[PDB]
Amino acid sequence: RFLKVKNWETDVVLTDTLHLKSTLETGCTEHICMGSIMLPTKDQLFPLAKEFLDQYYSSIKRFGSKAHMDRLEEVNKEIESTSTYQLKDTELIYGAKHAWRNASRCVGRIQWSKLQVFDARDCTTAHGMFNYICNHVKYATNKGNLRSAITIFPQRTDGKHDFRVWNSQLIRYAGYKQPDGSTLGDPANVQFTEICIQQGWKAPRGRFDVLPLLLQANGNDPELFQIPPELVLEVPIRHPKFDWFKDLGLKWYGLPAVSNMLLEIGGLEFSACPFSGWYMGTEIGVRDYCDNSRYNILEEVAKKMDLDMRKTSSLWKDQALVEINIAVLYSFQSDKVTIVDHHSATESFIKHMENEYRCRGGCPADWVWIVPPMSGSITPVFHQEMLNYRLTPSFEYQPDPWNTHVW
Amino acid sequence: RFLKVKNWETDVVLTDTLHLKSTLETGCTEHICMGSIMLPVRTKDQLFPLAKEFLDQYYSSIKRFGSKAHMDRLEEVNKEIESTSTYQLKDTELIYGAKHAWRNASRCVGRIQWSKLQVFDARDCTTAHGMFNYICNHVKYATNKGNLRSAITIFPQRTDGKHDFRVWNSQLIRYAGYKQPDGSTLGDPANVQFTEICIQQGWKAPRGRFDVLPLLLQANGNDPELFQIPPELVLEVPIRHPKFDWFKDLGLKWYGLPAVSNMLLEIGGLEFSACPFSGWYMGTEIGVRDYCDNSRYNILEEVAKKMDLDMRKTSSLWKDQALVEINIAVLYSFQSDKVTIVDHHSATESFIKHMENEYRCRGGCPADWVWIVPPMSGSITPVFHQEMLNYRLTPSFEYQPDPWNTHVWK
Ligand code: HEM
Ligand code: HEM
Ligand SMILES: C[C@H](O)[C@H](O)[C@H]1CNc2nc(N)[nH]c(=O)c2N1
Ligand SMILES: C[C@H](O)[C@H](O)[C@H]1CNc2nc(N)[nH]c(=O)c2N1
Ligand SMILES: C=CC/[NH+]=C(/N)NCCC[C@H](N)C(=O)O
Ligand SMILES: C=CC/[NH+]=C(/N)NCCC[C@H](N)C(=O)O
Ligand SMILES: [Zn+2]
Repeated sequence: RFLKVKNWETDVVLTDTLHLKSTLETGCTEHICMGSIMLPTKDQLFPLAKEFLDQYYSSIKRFGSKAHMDRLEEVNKEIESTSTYQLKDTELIYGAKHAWRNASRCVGRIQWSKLQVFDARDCTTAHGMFNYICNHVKYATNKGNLRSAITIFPQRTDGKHDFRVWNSQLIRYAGYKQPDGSTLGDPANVQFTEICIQQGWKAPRGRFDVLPLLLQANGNDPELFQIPPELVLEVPIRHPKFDWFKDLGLKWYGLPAVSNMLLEIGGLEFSACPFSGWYMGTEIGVRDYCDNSRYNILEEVAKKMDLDMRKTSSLWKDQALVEINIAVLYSFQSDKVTIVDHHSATESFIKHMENEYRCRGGCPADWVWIVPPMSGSITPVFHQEMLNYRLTPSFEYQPDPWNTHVW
Repeated sequence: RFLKVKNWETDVVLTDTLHLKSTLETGCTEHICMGSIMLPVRTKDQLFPLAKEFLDQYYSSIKRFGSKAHMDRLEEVNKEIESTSTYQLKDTELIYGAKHAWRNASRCVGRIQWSKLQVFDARDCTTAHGMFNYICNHVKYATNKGNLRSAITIFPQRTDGKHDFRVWNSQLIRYAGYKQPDGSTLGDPANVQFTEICIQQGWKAPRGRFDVLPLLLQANGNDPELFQIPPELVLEVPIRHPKFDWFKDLGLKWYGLPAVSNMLLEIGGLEFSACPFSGWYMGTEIGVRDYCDNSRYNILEEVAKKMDLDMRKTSSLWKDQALVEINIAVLYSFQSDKVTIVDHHSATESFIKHMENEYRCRGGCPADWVWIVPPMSGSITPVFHQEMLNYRLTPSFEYQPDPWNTHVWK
């Protein structure tokens, strides 16, 4: 099978054959596309394991070898008597780097292979989980020069001894809903912040309060911990020309670390696998700062810019939005903290994508997510057609822990 | 069957039941999504069900489903197809279909105006000159001295596919593109090929930067012909900035009437290969794509340079900065000349409203997110945060091969 993909800005056409190895569903059918929808056992386990192992050995150029077969049999036997199996270190690294390589919503996959993997499978407690996480945060932050990483905790067994990190990200500001009706801090975390207070945390009720980690180990009740403040690198936001900007009182954290997702390798599930890399400007300046549902800072910034906010046709929101992002990129670069803008990031992804086609025969990509939330059509990925499909190993969403935990 | 669509900025949830009446394919499977792909002679036995389908709709809409009138027509059409292999739509039905083809345009963010559409029955047309007259009347009614009106002119429906009527230009009004030996491209790159066909056909290009192309009309399947739209009929707008008095010196202007002319309109199985339609522009179309697309007028460098911004490193966002101003200029100029135009903020907000309405009244509103969301400031418009369901419903506007790649010259 061959599927064509054209870039209408360079006319370059690529052929996709990788989609043939697609396994899971998309949510779409022949009668309806759901492209813009946020989120649509022993016998089960062995095929998946086999599939994975074949992939691995095929990648190392030992497909069929005795080694291959031995492992193939070893795993089989193991699943036969234990109802599961453990991944050799090498396969875990591959498994992880590849779940990334397949993240159809990640624009920065050009860096997929350069990933630091921390095997946290020997962990057994929340305190243990806390030591690991602290080590991960430190390695990755690296004094401003970020490095990609992921710490993987014990894999699921019976689902009743699940390891979970209740935060959505290792680092995020608390959200407090006032009687006033408004919301202080990050609206997006209002619920979680509540659960922290409810568990004991003592909220400083500030605008940018670094939430506490709520770690759950072996299925037991989650415990709270405070990331060592000296480990949380933050950048104060200032404009390269608006000296009044700094008076906005804006700051953000430099380490983006998604922690609420689930990593699947060879049929195995890792309900706790925090991973970090680095930010693309717009993430903070466009979505976090300007989304109506977040810090919603357009009004202010505009006012302080003295623009005709009387009529929408003045594009005051557009003018402000560009300035707010200049500031973000400016700040980070000035404090020498890693960060990439939407122009570089997207250009990169195009090269990567081009490489992925020649080397792998494709690159699953979710356009709705790859294209930045600003200046869309002036980034090359806008004019780039993309095919979306799911490949394992993979990163998946999973129910919020509080909505499923048997206390 | 019920499908839920959520808006993550308001938490509003809508239920789609209209997708159930979806007919055609999307290009998507359960295994692969092609949402971001540009574009993934009927028999007589195929025709009737379609006609029946259509007629049932039409009548169900006027609250006359099953009536005698309903049945007679159903029988009348069946009989006609039986003896002629096709069938003429009654005036009332043609209007219904056109309005609904637009109503179903999943890629249209301006569908809130779907019902307010002027239909021009050009089915009695028979020659290129004839089409020329018709198109002039359409341009004039539509422009309306600057206060634009939606309209569509419908020419003879296809029959044997050898007597097709076609409008070769993609939009009734468009600037010519000329490729120079230099390697560069003068005017609109997007039209280079079509411009050539025009010159090759007899047109005498002024070889300027904003030359209004000539119409190339094909009637009854005969070779296309040339015509110049009456200048006094082509309303144009010179672009200038509300604060940059050096802007005007950029030498930019654009036509006020956006009028697509290369699509095909399907009503009750019948195919209309020539059905030019026009409405009005959303700023970003000109301001972002036509001016700033790399493969278009590519004016970012200039606007940036004259704005004197740091173009050394991308992280200074000079492009983002220049673009906004350029869009400011387009909206400004158009408002100054009292030429209808809408900004991406107003248009998208309206669409959300129209979309919600459509769910309550119709039970869905097929929409292509990849196309609805503006090419700039994407997330600060409501539609970005809006989930959408894409599916095809007829009547409809479809794409069709370029006529120069299919015509059997005489
Ligand atoms: C090197 C720096 C990286 C950059 C610049 C980058 C950039 C992005 C961006 C812009 C998003 C969308 C974020 C959002 O809108 O919420 C994203 C999502 C994603 N990235 Fe990357 N990424 C990087 C590293 C990583 C790493 C290290 C992994 C995996 C090991 C990865 C996995 C993902 C996943 C799972 C998603 C989708 C999350 C979701 O569905 O919400 N990324 N990335
Ligand atoms: C009232 C003014 C209107 C506005 C502001 C509006 C706006 C839009 C915009 C912004 C696009 C995308 C353009 C592009 O990116 O190339 C579009 C596409 C579309 N609109 Fe509208 N529209 C209007 C009137 C109409 C009318 C009157 C019809 C039909 C009678 C219609 C049918 C469609 C169709 C068929 C498409 C997709 C065309 C394609 O696939 O290339 N629109 N509209
Ligand atoms: C409704 C729509 O799916 C939603 O707004 C999506 C669109 N694209 C996105 N793209 C990225 N990168 N991140 C997001 O959170 C979203 N939100
Ligand atoms: C490749 C991708 O499908 C293509 O660039 C699409 C995206 N969205 C669009 N949206 C609109 N309105 N118009 C376009 O031409 C496009 N181009
Ligand atoms: C964990 C590394 C992924 N890299 C990222 N740049 N972002 C992940 C999501 C971050 C989220 N969009 C935010 O603004 O906080
Ligand atoms: C014909 C009416 C459709 N309404 C529109 N606003 N646009 C149609 C496409 C015009 C195209 N985007 C352009 O810039 O030339
Ligand atoms: Zn799809």
